[PDB]
Amino acid sequence: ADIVKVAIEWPGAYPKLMEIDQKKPLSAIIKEVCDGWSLANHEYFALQHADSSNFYITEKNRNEIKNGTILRLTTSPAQNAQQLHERIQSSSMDAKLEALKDLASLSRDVTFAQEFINLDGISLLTQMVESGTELDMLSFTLTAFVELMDHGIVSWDTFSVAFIKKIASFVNKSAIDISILQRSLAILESMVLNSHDLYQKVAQEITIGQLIPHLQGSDQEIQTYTIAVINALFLKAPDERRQEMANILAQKQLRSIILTHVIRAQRAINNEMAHQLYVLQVLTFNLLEDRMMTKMDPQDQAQRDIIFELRRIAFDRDYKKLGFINHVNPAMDFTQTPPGMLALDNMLYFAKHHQDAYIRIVLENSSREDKHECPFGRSSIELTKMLCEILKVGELPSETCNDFHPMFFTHDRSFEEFFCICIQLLNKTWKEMRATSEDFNKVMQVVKEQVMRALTTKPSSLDQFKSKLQNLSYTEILKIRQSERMNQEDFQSRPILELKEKIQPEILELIKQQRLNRLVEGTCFRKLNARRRQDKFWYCRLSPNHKVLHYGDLEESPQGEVPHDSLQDKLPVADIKAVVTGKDCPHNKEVLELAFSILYDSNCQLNFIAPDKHEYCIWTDGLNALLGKDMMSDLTRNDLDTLLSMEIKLRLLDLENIQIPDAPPPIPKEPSNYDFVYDC
Repeated sequence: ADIVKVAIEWPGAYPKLMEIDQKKPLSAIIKEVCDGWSLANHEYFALQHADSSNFYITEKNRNEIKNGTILRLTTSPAQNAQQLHERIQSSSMDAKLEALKDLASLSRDVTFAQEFINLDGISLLTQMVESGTELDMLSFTLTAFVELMDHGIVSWDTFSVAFIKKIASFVNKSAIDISILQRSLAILESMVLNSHDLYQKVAQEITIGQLIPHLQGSDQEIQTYTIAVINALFLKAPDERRQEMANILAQKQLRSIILTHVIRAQRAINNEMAHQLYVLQVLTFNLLEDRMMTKMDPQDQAQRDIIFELRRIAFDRDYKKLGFINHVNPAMDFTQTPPGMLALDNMLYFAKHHQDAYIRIVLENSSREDKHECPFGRSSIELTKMLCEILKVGELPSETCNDFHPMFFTHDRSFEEFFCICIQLLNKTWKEMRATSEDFNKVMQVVKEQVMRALTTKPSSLDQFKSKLQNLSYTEILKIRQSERMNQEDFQSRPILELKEKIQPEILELIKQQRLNRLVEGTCFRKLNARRRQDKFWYCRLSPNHKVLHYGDLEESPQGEVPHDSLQDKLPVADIKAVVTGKDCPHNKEVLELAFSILYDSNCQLNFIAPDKHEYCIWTDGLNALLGKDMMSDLTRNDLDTLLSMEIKLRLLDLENIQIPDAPPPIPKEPSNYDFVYDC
C-alpha cells in the first residue's frame, strides 16, 4: 500500500488531498505539495500532525504514517530551530515566551533534539537558567531540557558542575514548584546515574538535611522523586562513606518519616514510589549482608567474651548443654557466612531485646534429653541464612516490583523482630512437630514454607504477623494440597474416571467462557523502559466480538484505576499469529516469567508484561482459546478438576451410598420385543 490518502492544510486554502505515493519519498511528494503550494524551498517545510503535539514524520514517524486526518506543514525543523534560537535566544518575552512554551512541547522531539544539540540548545538553557534575573517560562525551559536529556543522546557533562551548583541553589532555593524542583531532582538523580564524579559532587551539591523536608512534603509525586533520589544516593556510594550515610539517615528517625508520610500515607503510594520503596527496602537490607558476609576468627578470644558472657547472661562443655553443632568451638560455624557474624548478632539481639524469653529458650531445650532439645548453633545459623536467602539479601532488584513489607518498617531492626518471632514459632512448631534433630531442615524448610506462606499473608505488621503466627496451621496446609491430590486419585477409579474424561472438555469450556469475559474486560500492562511518567502501565478492554482488542493505557500509581484510552486502543485480533513468553520478549530476571511477546503479522507485534502469573495464565490461556489452543497453567486444570469434582458429585448422588461397579456388568441381549412392554 505504498500510498496514503490525506486531506491537507495550509494557511489560506482548502485541503490539498494527497494519496501520497508512499513509494514516492517524503520530500519528493513534499515538493509536490509545497510547489503545488508555492512554498518556495519546499524542503524548508516539515510535516507534523496538524493535530495534537504534532511530531514530525520520519522513516519511523513516516512508519508512523496513518490515514484519516490532516497534517501540519511548517518551517524546517532546523528552520524552526534557528527561529527559536532567535526567539528564546532573544529576551523578547513574547518571542521567547510563546516560542518557549512551544519548544518545551517540541523537546519530546528527539530528532530536532539532535538538530538542536546542533543548535546547542543546552548552552541556551544553561544560559537562560544561570542567567535569567531571578527567573514559569523557565518551566518550559526545564521541560524542554528534560525531554532532551531524556533523549539520552545527550552527554551530560556540559551541565557544568558549576551550573550544577546553580542547580544546588535552585533546589537549595525556596523549594521550587512540584514541576520545577521536581524535574530538577529528576535530572539530578539522572546525572547521578551517569557517573561517579557526578554523584560525588552531587553529594557535594546537596545535604540530606536539604532532602528531608521535601519528602516531608505530602505530594506523592514530590516524595516519589526525592525518594528514588535517595535510593540512588545509596546506590552509588562507597560503603565506607555509605555507612556514615545510612547512619545519619536512620539517625533522622528516618523510618518515622517513612511511617508518617508514607506508611501512614493513607493517600496511597505510587506503585512507582512504592516500587522505589520495594527497592529502598532491599537496599537497607543488603547494607548488612556485609556482616551476613562477615565470617569469624574462632581462635580469637573477644568473640569468646561475646559468646561466653551471652551464655552467662543466659545462665547467670559449659557449652555441651548449649546444643550447638560444636560444644568445643561452634565459632567455626560462623567463620561461615552465611551468616558468619550475623547469627551471633541476632542472638545478642533477641537477648538484649528479650533476655527474659531469651534465657527462657536458652534453658528450654538445652535441658530436655528427649528427642526435642534444639540444635542451637545449628538452628541459629539455619534460621539466619534461610532468612537471608528467603530475603535474598545483598541483592540488586530492578524496577520490577512495587511491593514490600511495612512490618520491616515496624522497627528499624524490624528484622531482628522477625528473627525472634521466627525462633518463637520455631520452637513452637518444632513442638507442633515435636520434631527431632534430623527433621530439622525440613522443619526449617516447612518453617520457610510457613514464613513463605506466612509471607503469603502479605502481612503488614510484625505483630499482625504474630497474628499470622496464630493464623498458621500446623498441617492443615499440606492437608489442603495433597488432599486435592488424593481425591483426584480416588476419582480416577475407573467407573468414577469414566465421565471425568468425557465432560472435562466442556468443563474446561466453562473455564474458557470465563476467559472470554476476562479478555473482554482487558487488563493493565507494564511497558518497558517507559519509566519517568510514560504509560508503562497500560490497560485493556475488548469488544464482545473478541475480534479487535480495545486496549488502553495506565500508570504505576498510588491509589486506583486510571483507564485512559491510548493509541494502545485497537487491533484486529484473529490476524494475530501467536504469543511467546519470557525470553522471546527478547531484550532482574524474574519479570521474564511475566514477560511474553504477542507476535503477529510478520514483526508487527509487541513485548508484554503481565500484572501477575494469574494474569499471565489469564492472557496466555484465554489467548490459547482465541487461537483455539488449549490452556496451559494447570491452575486452569486445578479449576477444571474442582469443577469436575462437585459436578460428578452430582452423579454420585444419582447412586449415593450405592456400591461402585468397577467391573461393569454387561448389557444383556436386547430383547427383540419391539412389541415393547409398557406403552409410553
